[PDB]
Amino acid sequence: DEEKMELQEIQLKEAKHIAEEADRKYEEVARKLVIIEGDLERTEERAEL
Amino acid sequence: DEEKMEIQEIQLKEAKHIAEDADRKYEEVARKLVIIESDLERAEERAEL
Repeated sequence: DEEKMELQEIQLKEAKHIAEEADRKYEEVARKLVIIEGDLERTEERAEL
Repeated sequence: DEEKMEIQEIQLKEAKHIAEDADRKYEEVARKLVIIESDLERAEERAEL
């Protein structure tokens, strides 16, 4: 049981490591998307004017 | 030790599931951004005309 517990803890640490990049990429994509949306809004308003 | 086994097992499985859900939420926004960018380019051309 002790050896199985150690290896399971190592696997859990690896999965917890992977989830961080998996989230922070989505963070960056949202940060890009909001700027793109703002640019679209102001361009449309300029054309209407 | 067996109690610690089942605790860490359910912890690891929940972490894997939430990572998969984060990956799907990543997957949608790419094509969302692509179509928004295409609309931005079209609006810019209209403004230039």
